[PDB]
Amino acid sequence: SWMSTVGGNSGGAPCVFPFTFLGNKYESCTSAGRSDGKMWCATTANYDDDRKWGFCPDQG
Repeated sequence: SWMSTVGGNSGGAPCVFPFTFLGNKYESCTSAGRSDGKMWCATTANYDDDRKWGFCPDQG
């Protein structure tokens, strides 16, 4: 990916795909756990454990 994160709380850590959130494997960004609109990505292989996340990069 070579992409740092925004949002979240990683501080600019690359999204690790596929990342599993709340039971599902995410190969792309997600809006899971969010009821706003900003999509994010986990910065760890298994989010359920590490729970380290960050918003999705350029979605262009």
